[PDB]
Amino acid sequence: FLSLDSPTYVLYRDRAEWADIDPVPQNDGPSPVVQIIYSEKFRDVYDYFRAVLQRDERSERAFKLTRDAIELNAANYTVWHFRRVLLRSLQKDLQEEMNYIIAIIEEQPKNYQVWHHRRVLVEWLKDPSQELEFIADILNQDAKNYHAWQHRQWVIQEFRLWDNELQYVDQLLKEDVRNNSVWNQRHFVISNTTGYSDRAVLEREVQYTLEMIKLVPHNESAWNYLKGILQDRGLSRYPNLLNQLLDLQPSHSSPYLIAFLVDIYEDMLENQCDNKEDILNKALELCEILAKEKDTIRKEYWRYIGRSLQSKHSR
Amino acid sequence: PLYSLRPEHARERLQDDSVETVTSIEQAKVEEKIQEVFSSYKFNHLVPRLVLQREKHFHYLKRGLRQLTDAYECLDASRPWLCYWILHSLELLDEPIPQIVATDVCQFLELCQSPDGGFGGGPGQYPHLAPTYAAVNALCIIGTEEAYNVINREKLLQYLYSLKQPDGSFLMHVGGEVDVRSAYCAASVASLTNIITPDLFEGTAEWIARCQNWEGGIGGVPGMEAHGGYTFCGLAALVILKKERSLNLKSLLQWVTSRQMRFEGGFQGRCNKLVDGCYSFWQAGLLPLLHRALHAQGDPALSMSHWMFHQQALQEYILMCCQCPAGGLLDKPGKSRDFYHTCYCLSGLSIAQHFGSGAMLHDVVMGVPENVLQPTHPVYNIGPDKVIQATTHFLQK
Ligand SMILES: CCCCN(CCC1CCCCC1)Cc1ccc(C(=O)N[C@@H](CCSC)C(=O)O)c(-c2ccccc2C)c1
Ligand SMILES: CC(C)CCCC(C)CCCC(C)C[C@@H](O)P(=O)(O)O
Ligand SMILES: [Zn+2]
Repeated sequence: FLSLDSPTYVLYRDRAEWADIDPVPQNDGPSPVVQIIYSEKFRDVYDYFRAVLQRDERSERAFKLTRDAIELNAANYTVWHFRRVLLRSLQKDLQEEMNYIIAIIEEQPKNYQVWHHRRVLVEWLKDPSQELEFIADILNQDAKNYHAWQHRQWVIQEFRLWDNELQYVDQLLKEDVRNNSVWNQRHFVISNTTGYSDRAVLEREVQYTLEMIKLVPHNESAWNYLKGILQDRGLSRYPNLLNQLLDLQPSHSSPYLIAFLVDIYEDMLENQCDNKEDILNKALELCEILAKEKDTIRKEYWRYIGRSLQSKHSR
Repeated sequence: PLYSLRPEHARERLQDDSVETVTSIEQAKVEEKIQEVFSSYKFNHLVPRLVLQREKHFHYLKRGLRQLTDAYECLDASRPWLCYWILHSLELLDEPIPQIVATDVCQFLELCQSPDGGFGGGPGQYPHLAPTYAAVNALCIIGTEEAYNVINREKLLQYLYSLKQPDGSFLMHVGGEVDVRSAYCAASVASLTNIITPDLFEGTAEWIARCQNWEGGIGGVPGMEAHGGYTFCGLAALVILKKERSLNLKSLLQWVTSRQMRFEGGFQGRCNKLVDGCYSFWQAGLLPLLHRALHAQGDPALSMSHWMFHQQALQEYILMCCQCPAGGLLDKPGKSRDFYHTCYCLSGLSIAQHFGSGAMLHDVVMGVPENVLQPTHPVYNIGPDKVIQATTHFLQK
């Protein structure tokens, strides 16, 4: 019934309910390597875990024993394995479990096994009701926990739960427009619901994107998303895009723009356009500013867009 | 002077557009501590600590390799990695590994290896492609009739076939998860121990592609944000699978490149996220691959001197912001050193120092001439020679 942190906690050898079994010292061989000096409490638990695992004992006591083997190292997939087992056999209450895993995850969110263990439970109960809210709370401590988002994408696909996600995305968007993860979330909720082929849809987004662009000129997300949802069809397909981006040179310049243009001019040089000679330099020019001025660190790269574009546009 | 130090380099600072969101703030704080480091030369700056603690990281590695405090209790189930980082890191730094440990290491890994293929976090744990990778990718650094024999290539294959899924991607461990990370391990391993059947990764290339999102990079699993670690996995797996071109290489390059910080000099695993040493390999590890990609594809433009990233500004970061006084390397200034970083933080230096696209070669060793590490294979992150040896071995079977 105890805990590993309660003062009244006792090792297992010093226990009754655990005296009818012998511990299994981890054999690290005669001459150990990368060996750990496990604390008394820790080393003890596992010596006992093994003994169980090794005896495939599907006991109610082994179960509790796991919780502890998990606290000592919730990253131990083996212990997690033998746990689901005990859940299977002892036929444990799974909500009783959900409550436990919500805890743990809340505690060690940057973990793998603790998440995947929540997915397993969920697909078992076939009930994701709790999910969207949970994940959300996790995301409210770390608006960027990979796992959290991933777990969320799954929970949304497997259970067709879109309806109120695009709102969510918009919400967190206010909170921190720079959140690249959220931006990826958007293009998940759209490409999978309405898609961007829709004239109104692609229209709507691009507009808005640009909005966030003007509001915060250096938000490298807004830009990657603008180039993101318009790159497949090619940019040469949307002429107006080249003019609007020009009304930003003043109080809105940003190397995030300098490049978009170049990018644009690239797609243009790939679609027989008028002035197949006026752009080819109007851009090779813009590659200079980048490598030598605005975005020098990426000089090596730019000094390749330059070469590439020349290498295939001359004589 | 050093690029990172240069005066006008303080133009590449953060412009938050007079706006503020957690991302802004955090990036802000980092830029502070990172600046403080560079500026920290105003009083004396003759022979800068632009040194690489060869001997200092060595104690950390030499010792940590034989015993680790109760602190490492969290790696309890990933012990073979703790071997892999160290053995590698040494090779990078270049310290011959004592032929007596050689056995012990092997004798150890032989104890994790499940009777049902693959290896385990430690003695008596279920097989799992991460340690299994670590272990095998480790045994190969040792490259001895002893290491090579440790691996039960027969069973390894069966294990692999078990994690094998329909859509192509493999599970991580039995009943575990799935993400590029998985495929890379399978590939990395199978190829080395040359155990690939024409029906193993059937579809896998196809899947690793469904991973490349709208950002040109790759994500854990389809639909997930672009991430450098997974990306390396995805690409590398495909360089093995000989499918590079299956992706949108141009949409990819564009991204990686944007992953370098226009200030610090290192990389960020994801757009709008703090910089981080280990990614110096995860991200910058990509270009040496993307190179083999294009060149193969038949592209002129490709340089003949460097990789497509600021190699200097990277070393200029790994050196001034990632080394520990005590020893070992780390994430960003003021962060508990650990054998992981100590590994990938260096692998990320070898990358930035060496170039070998074609029969030609040209290094760029920043700091003192005593900072040149041994080469590191772009796809396995192990002796570019221990790799050739490894394969040129199992093949005879
Ligand atoms: C802000 C979040 C940081 C995530 N980060 C973990 C940092 C670790 C580094 C090592 C000392 C303790 C802190 C990176 C990371 C991501 C995924 C994995 C990863 O692959 N995930 C598995 C690794 C299983 S090894 C059996 C997991 O169970 O968590 C790993 C990794 C890699 C090798 C060994 C141990 C670990 C944690 C590290
Ligand atoms: C195992 C590999 C070959 C590569 C792993 C690369 C990584 C550093 C993976 C990063 C995992 C992610 C998505 C981040 C998590 O730590 P979190 O969701 O807490 O942000
Ligand atoms: Zn890191």
